[PDB]
Amino acid sequence: LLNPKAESLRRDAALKVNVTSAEGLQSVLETNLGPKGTLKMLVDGAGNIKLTKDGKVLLTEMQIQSPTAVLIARAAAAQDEITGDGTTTVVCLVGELLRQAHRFIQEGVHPRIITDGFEIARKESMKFLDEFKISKTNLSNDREFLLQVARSSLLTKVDADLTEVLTPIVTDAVLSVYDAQADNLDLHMVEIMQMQHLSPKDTTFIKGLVLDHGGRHPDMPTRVKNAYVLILNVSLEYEKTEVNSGFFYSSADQRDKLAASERKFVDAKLKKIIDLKNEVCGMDPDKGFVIINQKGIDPMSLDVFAKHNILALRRAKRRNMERLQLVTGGEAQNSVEDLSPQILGFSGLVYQETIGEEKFTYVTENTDPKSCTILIKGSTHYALAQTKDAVRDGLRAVANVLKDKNIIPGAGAFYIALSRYLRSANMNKLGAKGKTKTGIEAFAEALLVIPKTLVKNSGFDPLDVLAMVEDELDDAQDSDETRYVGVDLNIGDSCDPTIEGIWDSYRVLRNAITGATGIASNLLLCDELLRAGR
Amino acid sequence: ERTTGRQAQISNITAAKAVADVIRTCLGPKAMLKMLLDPMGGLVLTNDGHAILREIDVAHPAAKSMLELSRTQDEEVGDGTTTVIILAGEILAQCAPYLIEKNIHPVIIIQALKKALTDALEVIKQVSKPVDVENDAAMKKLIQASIGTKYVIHWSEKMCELALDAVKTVRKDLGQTVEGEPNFEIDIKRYVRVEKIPGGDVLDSRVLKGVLLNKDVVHPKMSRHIENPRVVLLDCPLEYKKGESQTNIEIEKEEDWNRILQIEEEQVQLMCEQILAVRPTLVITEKGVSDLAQHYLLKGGCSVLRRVKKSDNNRIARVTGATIVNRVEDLKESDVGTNCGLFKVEMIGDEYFSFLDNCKEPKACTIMLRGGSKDILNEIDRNLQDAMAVARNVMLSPSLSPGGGATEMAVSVKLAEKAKQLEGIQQWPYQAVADAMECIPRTLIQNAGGDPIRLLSQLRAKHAQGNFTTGIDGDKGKIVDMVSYGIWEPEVIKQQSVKTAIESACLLLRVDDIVSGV
Amino acid sequence: IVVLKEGTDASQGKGQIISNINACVAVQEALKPTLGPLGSDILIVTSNQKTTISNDGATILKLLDVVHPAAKTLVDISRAQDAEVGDGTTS
Amino acid sequence: QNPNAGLFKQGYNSYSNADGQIIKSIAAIRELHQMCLTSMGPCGRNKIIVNHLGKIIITNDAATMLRELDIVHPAVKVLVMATEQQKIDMGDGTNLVMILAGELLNVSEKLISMGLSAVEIIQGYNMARKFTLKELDEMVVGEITDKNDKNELLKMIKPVISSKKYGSEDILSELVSEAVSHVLPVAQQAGEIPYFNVDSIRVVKIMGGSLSNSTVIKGMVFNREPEGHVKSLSEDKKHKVAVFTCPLDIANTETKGTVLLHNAQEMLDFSKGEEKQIDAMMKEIADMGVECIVAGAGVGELALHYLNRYGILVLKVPSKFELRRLCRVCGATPLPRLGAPTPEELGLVETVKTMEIGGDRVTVFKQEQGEISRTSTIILRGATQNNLDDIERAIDDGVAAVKGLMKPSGGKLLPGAGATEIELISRITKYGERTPGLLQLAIKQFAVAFEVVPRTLAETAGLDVNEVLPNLYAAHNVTEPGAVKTDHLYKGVDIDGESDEGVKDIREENIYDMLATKKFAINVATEAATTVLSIDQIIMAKK
Repeated sequence: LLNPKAESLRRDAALKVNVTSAEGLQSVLETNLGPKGTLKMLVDGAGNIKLTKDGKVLLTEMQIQSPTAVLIARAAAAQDEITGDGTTTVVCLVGELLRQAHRFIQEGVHPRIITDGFEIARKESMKFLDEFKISKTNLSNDREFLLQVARSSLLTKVDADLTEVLTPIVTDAVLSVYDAQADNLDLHMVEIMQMQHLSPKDTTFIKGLVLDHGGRHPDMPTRVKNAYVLILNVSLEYEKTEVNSGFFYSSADQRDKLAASERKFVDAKLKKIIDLKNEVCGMDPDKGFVIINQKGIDPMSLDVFAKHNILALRRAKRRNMERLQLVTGGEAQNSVEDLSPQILGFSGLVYQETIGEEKFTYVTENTDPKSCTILIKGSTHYALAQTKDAVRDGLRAVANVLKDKNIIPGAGAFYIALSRYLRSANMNKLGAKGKTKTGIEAFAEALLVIPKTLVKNSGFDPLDVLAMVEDELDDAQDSDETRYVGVDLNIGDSCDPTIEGIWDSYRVLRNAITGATGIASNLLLCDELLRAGR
Repeated sequence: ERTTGRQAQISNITAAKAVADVIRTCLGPKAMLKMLLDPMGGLVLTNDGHAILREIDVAHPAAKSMLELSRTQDEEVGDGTTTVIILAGEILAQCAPYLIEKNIHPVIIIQALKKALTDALEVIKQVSKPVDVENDAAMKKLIQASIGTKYVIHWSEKMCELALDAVKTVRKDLGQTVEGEPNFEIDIKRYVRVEKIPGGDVLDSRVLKGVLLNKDVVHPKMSRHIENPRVVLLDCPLEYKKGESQTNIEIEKEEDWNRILQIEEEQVQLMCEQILAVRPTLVITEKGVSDLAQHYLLKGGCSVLRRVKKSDNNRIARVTGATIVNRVEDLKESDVGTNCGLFKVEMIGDEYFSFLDNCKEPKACTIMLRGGSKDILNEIDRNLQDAMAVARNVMLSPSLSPGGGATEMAVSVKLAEKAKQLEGIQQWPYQAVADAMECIPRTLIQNAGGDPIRLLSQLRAKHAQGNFTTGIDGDKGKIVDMVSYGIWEPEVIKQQSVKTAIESACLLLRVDDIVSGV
Repeated sequence: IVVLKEGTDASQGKGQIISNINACVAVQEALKPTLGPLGSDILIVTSNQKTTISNDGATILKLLDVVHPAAKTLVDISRAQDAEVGDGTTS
Repeated sequence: QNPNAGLFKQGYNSYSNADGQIIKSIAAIRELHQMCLTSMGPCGRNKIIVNHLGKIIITNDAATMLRELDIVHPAVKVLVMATEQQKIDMGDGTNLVMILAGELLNVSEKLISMGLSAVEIIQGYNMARKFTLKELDEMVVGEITDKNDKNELLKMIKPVISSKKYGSEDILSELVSEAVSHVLPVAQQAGEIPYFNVDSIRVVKIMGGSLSNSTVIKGMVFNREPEGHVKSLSEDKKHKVAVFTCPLDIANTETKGTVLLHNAQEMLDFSKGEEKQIDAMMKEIADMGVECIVAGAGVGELALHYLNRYGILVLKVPSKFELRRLCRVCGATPLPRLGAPTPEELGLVETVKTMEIGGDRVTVFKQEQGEISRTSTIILRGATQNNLDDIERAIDDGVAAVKGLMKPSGGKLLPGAGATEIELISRITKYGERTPGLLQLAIKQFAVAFEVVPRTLAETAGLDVNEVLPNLYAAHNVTEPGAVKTDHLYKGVDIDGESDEGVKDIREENIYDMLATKKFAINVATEAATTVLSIDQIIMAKK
């Protein structure tokens, strides 16, 4: 029953290849799970190296041959637009769900029976999550907790030494842009900027913006305690006539004097700019004056500005000009003819940093910058890439907690406790079917792939860490107390995640469980593998 | 190149069995998924029987016939796509031992199949139950069956109402001994046109009774509505008037161009004054309208719409009452817009509309769909079409057939008993249909996860001794009554399904030779 | 899935030193008959299709242009002798 | 037919952790480890490099080799990038990172064979690194005081030149120290203003002769000849120098400006015009007192005739970098135009003359006891092509290392010749022994890697490591009159080539390493080693 130039898998082979493919993808990405996981290398085929642990990066930048694993990779990657994290978790859950389902299918359990059991477990799992979570204090001033959130996110991605550097940077950068009166926040208010010639441990938080083009005169101020900012769109390069003209001279003296006569047009504009400076804290102590001109500035006029203790920047990018208007509070002057103090903004400490190859201008300490900058440093591409991802991952982790006050103790406490819950509730309720229970049992066991994979990577015995957690949980249940028990991936024994400071996000756990259940079900329900024209 | 004889017969049945197999497990509320690998490297898991058959390449002409068969089913009845393909294939499979091993000539098998169709159609009627296709509430309960687990299920009262008003408007509900019974002729393809307009929400959908134009006018800014409309439908253009001669206008001297413009100005004004004699509110001209003509008519407080084809005016006249005339001097004082509440020129989503609705139903309607995005509008349109399809299928005949495999099982049992009285060579292939019908209740069991023999045997016993309304529970896999578990389907689906399935089998059984050539 | 060379050659170890010696001796063998007032002449056919006949070690080695990366050291040092002294390049 | 499991990504054969990807990656690195292993030390080995363009060079420098190698395998690229880190903001340590990082991986494999995970090994290495970096702070004996004295410079420059060129160390040290002492200002305790760019010292070489006639020029040496009639300036001081970027010929026109001739009189009139305009431009130059003119471009015949009549030395310098460097000698600013070298843009040179170096004539812009240049030029000679080219590199390394003497305690001196490395072995081991649990396994092996330096130094010197190493260890494993070791902080490898036995005191030859170089290498080498160990799989894909 087959047309030429086509192929199909009709018998159970369709399921074996779907499970096998998923098992492959699992066996790769499981090694990236947890702070003790390994680091994957990507080669772009052109000779460039990028290193990452991030599930989304691994799935979206690596090519996959197995058409079934492609479906898992895409569905898991979609989580990036929903939670921003948990991609590796989903792949691990899907793999083990298909492993456990396969074990039962071999016994004659129809894929539908497992699928329905998964849906029953999913609905009860969401109930468990809602009762398992802890409500976070609604105060945004809780820096101590927010550090724990950023730390937990960073430890997954960096070498744990950069965690000490990045943790306060992620925490304060997000809290700084967090709106007052307990409102929402947009983490796009934090600029992610890379620079070279410094070690990755030098990554730093900048209160304001950092500009690329600096001053180009040796007498430009190095640092000004407080300055007014002129936002100017008018070119200060040597101007020529707008109409047909020329320089007609009988002597070298007349030649240059005629050129100077046209140059006076720029000097007149400079006078109005300098006169403004003279009016607004002209000679006041501990004051200065900064120009961030959108257009070019003549080397002649840079000499003028430097002599007047003015820090003159030129050829600013639009993105900097628009942001600097917001940060400094000034307005863009389209014509020097209307120049007045009303144009000026204000900034605090303004200074330039000199790097072997580049200069960077800092416009920090503003009344309300409504923006932060993080400077990600390194000597290599892969070092900058890994650190950049670690910063963006932390910023999303903290922002998600500030938006969603629901926090869940981590270190596997959710997944082990949920597995125990489902096993008990299923027999207490019996609300599915005598055979459907096989799907729920498969689900409850599959949940343990996370605490098992987390510890497998740590190098501790996966069998003891589970038993130890079970022992402590049993004591809590017999004592009629609430106790959150996880695994300490540094010691190997159990721990209370709420003392260690290991937290998961509600959004991540909610969608990771729902997604993995759907993905595994979509593969289990596949009756035939069709191939035509390929 | 060429395949003949039993090799052609086996090839035709084999290919048909393959196509049926492709979607065999895609039937039922618990349909399985199918992984389709695209030549371009992608893949989908769709369980949509239409897409699966569409997106799979076939070689054998017999398989291509089955693909076109499904297209025919879709045009005739809004459902039954997969039932026809599965049944048609199984019939050919059941005819296989008779065509090849028993050496029964195709002409005998085809004749037996035609008789099996006749008997099967009568059985489907016998097991049906009536519905009152005049009771809107009863119809809403049936129509919702096509809306469940769709986005718009939360507004299903509006989706049903639109389907009820649209179908009943076009339904020919008549019976007499003169013209005869139309059998509730319904056309939801052309006479219920659906249009998607940005803005609003699902509940804001409306049904129009009249004509809606999308053509813009000379002055987009017009009174919100006209309470006393008068519409002019005129062919003659409003431009320089020429005679019946072949005389051309040729101007060489620059000063002489004024002679033609001055003549046109007088002639155009006089034509426009004749139009304004009847105090219109909307003037529609089929030919061109000169710039001067647009000003002469507009300045009087009247909308002007130029270059409108006769095919539009013929419909506009039915809902406005305006007479279509050739010459401007043929316009009548009776050209009015009475028997109408108002004409509306409201712009929706920065798009101009002209609503020519009145108090009459010109055997047709148009449905306005509303929504906050194109995605919402598309979901409303697709889901409404399902509501209209099932509304048509039910209002086409006041009868439902029991689902869950019940009807197909009843046909099998009744054909098997009828076979006992059908002495002769035809008795053998006749049974082929009775066995083929089982492919539906068998598939439902296979998806449920039960034993295809033990559960079917229980079903057959229930039909043999009990009622014909016994079927398979989609969720539990148990043999249950379709009275408690309604699962009722419009009879037209079961009648067309067995009709088209057997006819297709009869076609391929007739082909003992496939010959290439141009 | 990765390699280190993609057509990049490197050879290291004592065997390379001996290999360098063997190639360098070959140059000596080309020039050894040119030593002395009764030294023998060598026939070199150049790419320009002209033939050179000489027992002058400097002429011969400059035209030989041994390709081997190590033996070329003998060419360089002979040219140094030819520039600094003007004779003795054979020795 | 043969099935394979685990390979589902574009059909790649990509080894998992259980397949020994780490061990296989290290094996690939070992090929480069051995290549670099024989470079370190005063007796290091040479390598022949055949550039794809048909150029054969010999060098001792591992970094040169690594840049000339086409490195494909990512496991090696990690260490090659680490080498570049030693080149950025540091002038030494290339061999230290390549050799140490390889050995750290080699001993890691010994731990992997035990069943000790890459995570446990990396964690131990990070601890041993932090311990190592702290211990180095206490090994300081002396310190460079940044007085920029010739003798203080020689103390550092000599061991830096060593291991790139051996046997000429004292000659090259004088050449670098002299040139460095020329460009360095006289100052003490001044760290606010940076100075002494590496570019401040140029090296120039001519084929022929030997270093026995090498010298240092207080100024720039150009390979271009005095194109004009005047080949040298007088013995007077402060010759005014004009520098132009515009070619010394008739001015052009931005738009068209093409002259067409139809009549004989027009030819005469335009010819006189151009000659007068050029004279006016050459006259205005001379009228400012200019005695030497430097062009960034060519010179017209008429300009030569007028510049000759004005007695102006005509010297072409086509290199934009040489013109920028000329601003550091005479101070002149290149004129974007022609015929108006404003006096403020004129420079001053005391002497401009032609000199014969190696038989080749060059033009020199210099000063003697006055108006002293901010640039220096080191003059090398040598008849052998391969040797002279490498000597030039030795000069650059000396200058770069001096730059390493930076405000943040760059002057801290530790005993070299492996003495620091040996003491680290003892101290790091004790750190391991005091550390509980599996961490001690990697900390101890971390120490083991550090014996590669006294081993390599012995091997390159022709010494039997099996006698030198236990003698070095016994030399540091001694009884001292107190908790703090004194006399036996200075026992290093004796790079002599002698027969019998023994060790040598750092104090005998003032062999010291810079702390900044050592601590930097310790950071880079560990990061390189732990980076490779963290990679348990390599996957290629379209980006």
